[PDB]
Amino acid sequence: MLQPKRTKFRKMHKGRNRGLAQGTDVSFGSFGLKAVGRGRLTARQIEAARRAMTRAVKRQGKIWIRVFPDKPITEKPLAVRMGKGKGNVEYWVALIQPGKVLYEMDGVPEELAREAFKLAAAKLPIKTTFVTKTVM
Amino acid sequence: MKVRASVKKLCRNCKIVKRDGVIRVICSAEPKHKQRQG
Amino acid sequence: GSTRNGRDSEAKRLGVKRFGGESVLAGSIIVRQRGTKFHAGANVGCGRDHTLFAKADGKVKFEVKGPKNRKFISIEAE
RNA sequence: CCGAACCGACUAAUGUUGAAAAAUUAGCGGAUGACUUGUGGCUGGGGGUGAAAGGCCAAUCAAACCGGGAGAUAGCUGGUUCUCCCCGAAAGCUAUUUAGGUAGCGCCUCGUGAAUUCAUCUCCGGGGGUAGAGCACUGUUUCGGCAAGGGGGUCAUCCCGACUUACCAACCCGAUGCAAACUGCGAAUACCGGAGAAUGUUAUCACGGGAGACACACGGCGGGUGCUAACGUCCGUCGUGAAGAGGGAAACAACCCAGACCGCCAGCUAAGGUCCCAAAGUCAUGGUUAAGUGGGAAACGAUGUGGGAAGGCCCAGACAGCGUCGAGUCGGCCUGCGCGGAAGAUGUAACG
RNA sequence: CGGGUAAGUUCCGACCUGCACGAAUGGCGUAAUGAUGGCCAGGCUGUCUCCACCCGAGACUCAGUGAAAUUGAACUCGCUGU
RNA sequence: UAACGGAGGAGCACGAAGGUUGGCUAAUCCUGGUCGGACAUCAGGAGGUUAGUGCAAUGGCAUAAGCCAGCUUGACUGCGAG
RNA sequence: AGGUACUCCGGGGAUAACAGGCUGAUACCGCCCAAGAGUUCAUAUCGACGGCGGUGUUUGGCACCUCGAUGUCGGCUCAUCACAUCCUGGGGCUGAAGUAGGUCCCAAGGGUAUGGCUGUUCGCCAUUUAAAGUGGUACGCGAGCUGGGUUUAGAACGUCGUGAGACAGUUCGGUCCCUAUCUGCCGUGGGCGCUGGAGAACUGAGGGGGGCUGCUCCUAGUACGAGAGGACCGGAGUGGACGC
Ligand SMILES: [K+]
Ligand SMILES: [K+]
Ligand SMILES: [K+]
Ligand SMILES: [K+]
Ligand SMILES: [K+]
Ligand SMILES: [K+]
Ligand SMILES: [K+]
Ligand SMILES: [K+]
Ligand SMILES: [K+]
Ligand SMILES: [K+]
Ligand SMILES: [K+]
Ligand SMILES: [K+]
Ligand SMILES: [K+]
Ligand SMILES: [K+]
Ligand SMILES: [K+]
Ligand SMILES: [K+]
Ligand SMILES: [K+]
Ligand SMILES: [K+]
Ligand SMILES: [K+]
Ligand SMILES: [K+]
Ligand SMILES: [K+]
Ligand SMILES: [K+]
Ligand SMILES: [K+]
Ligand SMILES: [K+]
Ligand SMILES: [K+]
Ligand SMILES: [K+]
Ligand SMILES: [K+]
Ligand SMILES: [K+]
Ligand SMILES: [K+]
Ligand SMILES: [K+]
Ligand SMILES: [K+]
Ligand SMILES: [K+]
Ligand SMILES: [K+]
Ligand SMILES: [K+]
Ligand SMILES: [K+]
Ligand SMILES: [K+]
Ligand SMILES: [Mg+2]
Ligand SMILES: [Mg+2]
Ligand SMILES: [Mg+2]
Ligand SMILES: [Mg+2]
Ligand SMILES: [Mg+2]
Ligand SMILES: [Mg+2]
Ligand SMILES: [Mg+2]
Ligand SMILES: [Mg+2]
Ligand SMILES: [Mg+2]
Ligand SMILES: [Mg+2]
Ligand SMILES: [Mg+2]
Ligand SMILES: [Mg+2]
Ligand SMILES: [Mg+2]
Ligand SMILES: [Mg+2]
Ligand SMILES: [Mg+2]
Ligand SMILES: [Mg+2]
Ligand SMILES: [Mg+2]
Ligand SMILES: [Mg+2]
Ligand SMILES: [Mg+2]
Ligand SMILES: [Mg+2]
Ligand SMILES: [Mg+2]
Ligand SMILES: [Mg+2]
Ligand SMILES: [Mg+2]
Ligand SMILES: [Mg+2]
Ligand SMILES: [Mg+2]
Ligand SMILES: [Mg+2]
Ligand SMILES: [Mg+2]
Ligand SMILES: [Mg+2]
Ligand SMILES: [Mg+2]
Ligand SMILES: [Mg+2]
Ligand SMILES: [Mg+2]
Ligand SMILES: [Mg+2]
Ligand SMILES: [Mg+2]
Ligand SMILES: [Mg+2]
Ligand SMILES: [Mg+2]
Ligand SMILES: [Mg+2]
Ligand SMILES: [Mg+2]
Ligand SMILES: [Mg+2]
Ligand SMILES: [Mg+2]
Ligand SMILES: [Mg+2]
Ligand SMILES: [Mg+2]
Ligand SMILES: [Mg+2]
Ligand SMILES: [Mg+2]
Ligand SMILES: [Mg+2]
Ligand SMILES: [Mg+2]
Ligand SMILES: [Mg+2]
Ligand SMILES: [Mg+2]
Ligand SMILES: [Mg+2]
Ligand SMILES: [Mg+2]
Ligand SMILES: [Mg+2]
Ligand SMILES: [Mg+2]
Ligand SMILES: [Mg+2]
Ligand SMILES: [Mg+2]
Ligand SMILES: [Mg+2]
Ligand SMILES: [Mg+2]
Ligand SMILES: [Mg+2]
Ligand SMILES: [Mg+2]
Ligand SMILES: [Mg+2]
Ligand SMILES: [Mg+2]
Ligand SMILES: [Mg+2]
Ligand SMILES: [Mg+2]
Ligand SMILES: [Mg+2]
Ligand SMILES: [Mg+2]
Ligand SMILES: [Mg+2]
Ligand SMILES: [Mg+2]
Ligand SMILES: [Mg+2]
Ligand SMILES: [Mg+2]
Ligand SMILES: [Mg+2]
Ligand SMILES: [Mg+2]
Ligand SMILES: [Mg+2]
Ligand SMILES: [Mg+2]
Ligand SMILES: [Zn+2]
Repeated sequence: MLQPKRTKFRKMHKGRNRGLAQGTDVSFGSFGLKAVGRGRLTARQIEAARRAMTRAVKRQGKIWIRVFPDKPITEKPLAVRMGKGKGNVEYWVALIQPGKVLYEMDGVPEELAREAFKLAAAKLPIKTTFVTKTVM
Repeated sequence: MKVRASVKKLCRNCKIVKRDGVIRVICSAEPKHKQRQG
Repeated sequence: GSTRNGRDSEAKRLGVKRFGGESVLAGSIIVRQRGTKFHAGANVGCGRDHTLFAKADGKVKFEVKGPKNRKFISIEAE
């Protein structure tokens, strides 16, 4: 479960999630799993998809995770009223915009990369698509 | 019969067929593979 | 529970009071600032809290000058 | 001690606009005693009396009743009576033993006075650090390279050290992201100032008479909070309701169209509509859908069906069927409309 | 834990881990007494299984007398929605 | 420009830590050097403010507002266009 | 500086407790992916790490309705609907030999315990049953009954407090009103209509009631099975509960 080792501040404004992604090319491997939709990826989701990916290729090749969950999310406990300060940090997310390459793979055939990425996408709350490296 | 939202070919002998507006999987080899979408 | 925050200070109404081209009388405050984001040019003084004020009547003029590309405010006699 | 009179009042039913403002009926306790009863007397209201329940003191008791101070006070609730004409708010800021009160200011009205005073647009002069972007800085982040060093070991071991890494690797170099409290960049708008025309019943400013108001609501946009929950909550800004009728959205303050001086059995339009209820096209032309989809919903599933650009194989005979057979075949991509996924309580009931 | 019951969050007897008993704002016992609180049994039964019939007083009809609370105005239906 | 929104501080200090004149320039690391070590003082180099600021944070600061020294009391009184 | 449950007045649904509403985090019920378990075998049956919905049933959030009053928990009486089905009916798959099960689909016609304890709802226990369903209806039902519990005034214990007093701690005691106008519902008449009047017998648009099930025997100790055991389908009899 990824999570910043330390941060300047404990809590963060909700913010919004507009725009298209930066980092839309396969930059490290040969195959990538790219986001088509918009949303949040929790650290548990990122890790559940990593495990499914890694078991499918029998821990061969190499896998990059291009996203990191650096945004803390707070929640108010059950049976607590409104007010009395911001809630407690409960988990961490990465904000995803369309076009974001989420994972990359190398050192395996394309057919196996497609199958491994399919099993991973089934763990994620956002629609995705399989991409390959381009020369330009 | 398996009643699922996701019905698929489970072996090379499974066949997809649509009967009266319902997607079904019928298999000549394995009765366990019979499915209907629902 | 309760919060350990909840404090703030009153707003200080800093900023530019007379913009470029405005005609001012001597003594008029042109900008209030913490430290010298703007520097005093011709016919402008710098107060003890770094307020820039007109030392003559005329028109406000902003310009970037010098080796550090610093911003200066001067008064053009009109 | 048992049990009538007499004195009580434990249980039940009735009664509850009663026969009764505490009873009746059937049962119940005491019944020679700290008993019960007649007549008369005494104790007086912060006072009496009390085998003590704040009990009782004339159907009244945590301070009786009557009269007076007296029209106590009531920042609270209610109510406030004839007509027409003109204008027309606010539900904010600051302070408050203040928060549903009040005061000054803002906003309304009436009056007087004074400047091309004010607004819109165009052009000119300005500051900016938001959106976006970026990663030198502050932090955070992944991969590779280099590697001080560190650790784990093989010897050596007095001091040395010699090697080796499951190794960890900072620094630096290259590549990838992230930030409300990061910025070597940086808009649109908004705002301040100047100039110019046209338009506007001075729309601006000052002073003076009179206020009301200081519970706001929903909708759009930018946000904090909450669960990017709430017809939730807290700001900014615009609109409407409030204080605004008419037409539309079946019905529906706050949405869409639009601002009702009065009369008309005239005409043109807006939003929204034109088969019948119900005013107006059963209009014209070309397509799509077969689900009553239209007229409720997701991940995901599928030879539904329309369109498009490529590709593989194929009369040197493909694909399916069983060497035969003789004309197409296969599966990706993108895209339009549909299908499953789809269970709720009075009655169809998710096109009025 | 034991007893009682086919079955017992109550009851009785114990144990002591007394949240938070305890010695005249008394401790522990106690015959007798109590319209006092809890539990068990015999008798008894319309309490109940499960109600039936009957006798009276009302209710109902006729004659006489004759109230009440309440009440913006009513030509005062169901459903589903708003 | 609000919230029982997110984070930190103050209720002082200083007759010099104030005035002025003259002068000066940081952190960190590397190399060599008695005791001396990761880190003392010395020398050179790299570096270029990554330091400093009486105390939070922000905006500033090299002409320094940072560091050192001499002389000093302008930490003056009355006023004040704007 | 405190207490008031001995209490009192003026106000507020500007503001809480009940029920409604909005919401759906939580809860419950579906589904998607398939790590694995299952000798082998992901999918008979379970389904880790994660993903997507539905309901409005839980615990909550909000404070929109009611503070010139919308009576509470449980029991009793009487119900009515939904279906996510407890029984009975129909079916697919099974790691289904049979008997008996597991799981999923269809199905709401009818049916769906009595007792001991406790105020209980619940729960545990005893003994039944084909079964002893899950929810909605102001957590259905007090102008229908009860009043054991909660929640006035009396009293006591433990505990807290100097004290008055206090405690979703405990303990004993403690007033439940209403003659029905309207809607609704169960019954029962009067009026007029239906086209001359009258006495009868009808047709049947439409509406309502009813719809449960055990055990034994035969088939047959047959099919099935190594045995143990033991059927489908079909037929006969006799009961329980309910109704006339
Ligand atoms: K006497
Ligand atoms: K007294
Ligand atoms: K009297
Ligand atoms: K008195
Ligand atoms: K005021
Ligand atoms: K005025
Ligand atoms: K003009
Ligand atoms: K401008
Ligand atoms: K950076
Ligand atoms: K707004
Ligand atoms: K208006
Ligand atoms: K339809
Ligand atoms: K005493
Ligand atoms: K004694
Ligand atoms: K007694
Ligand atoms: K006794
Ligand atoms: K000095
Ligand atoms: K000096
Ligand atoms: K008091
Ligand atoms: K009391
Ligand atoms: K939901
Ligand atoms: K919902
Ligand atoms: K589902
Ligand atoms: K109320
Ligand atoms: K029910
Ligand atoms: K069944
Ligand atoms: K079955
Ligand atoms: K049924
Ligand atoms: K009981
Ligand atoms: K219980
Ligand atoms: K209720
Ligand atoms: K009652
Ligand atoms: K009740
Ligand atoms: K009622
Ligand atoms: K009525
Ligand atoms: K029927
Ligand atoms: Mg933003
Ligand atoms: Mg400030
Ligand atoms: Mg007495
Ligand atoms: Mg008597
Ligand atoms: Mg006696
Ligand atoms: Mg006696
Ligand atoms: Mg007196
Ligand atoms: Mg008392
Ligand atoms: Mg009296
Ligand atoms: Mg008094
Ligand atoms: Mg007086
Ligand atoms: Mg008076
Ligand atoms: Mg007007
Ligand atoms: Mg004060
Ligand atoms: Mg008030
Ligand atoms: Mg940005
Ligand atoms: Mg202008
Ligand atoms: Mg106020
Ligand atoms: Mg206000
Ligand atoms: Mg407001
Ligand atoms: Mg908004
Ligand atoms: Mg908001
Ligand atoms: Mg609101
Ligand atoms: Mg909202
Ligand atoms: Mg008003
Ligand atoms: Mg209107
Ligand atoms: Mg209208
Ligand atoms: Mg209308
Ligand atoms: Mg016309
Ligand atoms: Mg018409
Ligand atoms: Mg539809
Ligand atoms: Mg669909
Ligand atoms: Mg229905
Ligand atoms: Mg026991
Ligand atoms: Mg027992
Ligand atoms: Mg005992
Ligand atoms: Mg004691
Ligand atoms: Mg004691
Ligand atoms: Mg003693
Ligand atoms: Mg004592
Ligand atoms: Mg004592
Ligand atoms: Mg005693
Ligand atoms: Mg006695
Ligand atoms: Mg009569
Ligand atoms: Mg404001
Ligand atoms: Mg404000
Ligand atoms: Mg100097
Ligand atoms: Mg100095
Ligand atoms: Mg008491
Ligand atoms: Mg009162
Ligand atoms: Mg509520
Ligand atoms: Mg609720
Ligand atoms: Mg309210
Ligand atoms: Mg509100
Ligand atoms: Mg209500
Ligand atoms: Mg009323
Ligand atoms: Mg009522
Ligand atoms: Mg069903
Ligand atoms: Mg039916
Ligand atoms: Mg039938
Ligand atoms: Mg008994
Ligand atoms: Mg009992
Ligand atoms: Mg109820
Ligand atoms: Mg119920
Ligand atoms: Mg009732
Ligand atoms: Mg009654
Ligand atoms: Mg009681
Ligand atoms: Mg009593
Ligand atoms: Mg009653
Ligand atoms: Mg008749
Ligand atoms: Mg029927
Ligand atoms: Zn198959």
